[PDB]
Amino acid sequence: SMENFQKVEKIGEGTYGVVYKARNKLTGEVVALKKIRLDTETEGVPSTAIREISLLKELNHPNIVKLLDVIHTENKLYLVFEFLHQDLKKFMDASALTGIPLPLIKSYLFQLLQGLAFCHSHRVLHRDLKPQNLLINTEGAIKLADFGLARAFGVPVRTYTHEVVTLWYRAPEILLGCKYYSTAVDIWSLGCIFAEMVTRRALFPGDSEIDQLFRIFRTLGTPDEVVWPGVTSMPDYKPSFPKWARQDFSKVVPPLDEDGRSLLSQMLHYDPNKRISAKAALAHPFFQDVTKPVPHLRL
Amino acid sequence: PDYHEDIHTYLREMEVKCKPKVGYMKKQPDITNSMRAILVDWLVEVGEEYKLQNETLHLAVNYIDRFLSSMSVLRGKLQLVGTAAMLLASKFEEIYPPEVAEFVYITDDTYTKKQVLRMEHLVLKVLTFDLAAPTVNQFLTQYFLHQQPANCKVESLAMFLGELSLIDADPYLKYLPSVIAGAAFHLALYTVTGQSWPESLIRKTGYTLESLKPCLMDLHQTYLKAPQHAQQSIREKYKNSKYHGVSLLNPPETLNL
Ligand SMILES: CNc1nc(C)c(-c2nc(Nc3cccc(N4CCCNCC4)c3)ncc2C#N)s1
Repeated sequence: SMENFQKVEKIGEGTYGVVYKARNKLTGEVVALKKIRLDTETEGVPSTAIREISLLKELNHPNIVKLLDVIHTENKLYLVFEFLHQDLKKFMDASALTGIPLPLIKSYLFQLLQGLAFCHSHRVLHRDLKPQNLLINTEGAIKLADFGLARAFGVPVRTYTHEVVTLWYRAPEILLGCKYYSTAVDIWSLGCIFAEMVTRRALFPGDSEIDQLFRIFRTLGTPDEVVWPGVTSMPDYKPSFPKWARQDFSKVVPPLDEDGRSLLSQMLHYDPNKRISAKAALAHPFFQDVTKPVPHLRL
Repeated sequence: PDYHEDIHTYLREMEVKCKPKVGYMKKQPDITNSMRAILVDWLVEVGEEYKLQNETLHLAVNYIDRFLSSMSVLRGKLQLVGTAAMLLASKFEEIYPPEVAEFVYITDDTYTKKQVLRMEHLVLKVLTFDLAAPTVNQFLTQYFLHQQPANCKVESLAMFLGELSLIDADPYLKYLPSVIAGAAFHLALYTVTGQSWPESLIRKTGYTLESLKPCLMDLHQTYLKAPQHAQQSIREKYKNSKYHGVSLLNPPETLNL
């Protein structure tokens, strides 16, 4: 019942619907409410809502935002989530001066990988990992949020929706129009986010699909049949692509040390088959001294 | 590849939590196995007409049986349940789900758009929004990876057989999706190549030929009688070159089990 919730303030807008911070008047719990209007919907309940709800009810993990309840009032659908204090994007902006302490970056990446590994182990692709969809609390946790673009996949995969992942974090195999994409696309996104936590600027801020590709090519080198077998046969590959040399990773993210650069390069492998899985990444030497410190800033 | 084992294990767990009640049809006062068989056969047609995934068909049927497992329905409302289920399945599984108006259209104007949307909400409430159910199809595609080498006729024939099981609540409500997929894969493999349930699937699934035998015995009979079954939409569908015309193959007279 909505009667037990007192609204506090509007937070923003999700991939679909509007989000409010609210307070359970009886338990005191602070929640986030996602309102989906069913009136104005001549198509019934939106597929994005149907997927987000069904998939999220299955995904109970400390690094995945918890769906607490689903409330059907008159012509409205309310999703009740646990409340988190901030998203990663705004936290990185707030850290413009001091930068983000390595232990926190390490901890955040480790947690994101755990959360993602759980998703993939439960046949769910997120398909929209970006700082704005990663939420942090005051105790040092970070969690995957907004499963509006997610979907349950099969083994092996089928062709799914092509228009997925926010451009900046979109994997090359999607950009090149591969008939099949899988768990690797989410890993690519996390790699981009890893680099962004270190520099506090986006790794590949493209303005279009071709700009996005070329930005990727100029950093990691233009892929050939050796580094990525089958690449020249991909639907949107063109022989006219400029052929850029691959540059040292020490230059892609200069502050990163040996271990970090190692992990990043495996997360950004061109060949989705060679790209590291979230599960395998958990055991990378980069995390040997990982802890879970609180954010160095007041949220 | 890295999560194939994790995922199989998870589906094995979920398929149990998502099983309809095996004996629900007896408790439905005004509907029968036959009426259900007519409904599913029609959904097969809807699937073909709109070029929907087989997964979508399998999901819709799971939604229907779960719905009927806890809700009494008069015969005149059965198709409405089926229509809403197919709409939900489409939304969940399809890249381009047909629009509501098209689902209203295929019911030959038996129901209104308002009825279809209200039922969709009721189905969601009854299933408590738990739509990500394991299907015979999902297990089949996993099993297909154990071919040496891969054979299209085997794969298409397995899907054909798995789909046949959707039509007849008796006896197929009593078997799990992973088990029906097992029988289907073996029966198709044996029919086309003479090979059997490979040892690598025994390791993966824990099922042996003996374990699969009861379901296999049933499926084999359904296969032999398919040309005489009252519902034919599936055979017609699998006449198509898209599925390598596998429904034109002769079932084996014996299985030697
Ligand atoms: C991006 N879509 C989202 N949907 C929900 C329900 C979100 C959510 N948000 C919070 N709290 C919170 C605190 C500070 C900022 C924000 N943002 C909204 C505006 C910009 N987009 C990024 C996040 C949200 N707590 C829990 C959830 C959940 N689930 S975020």
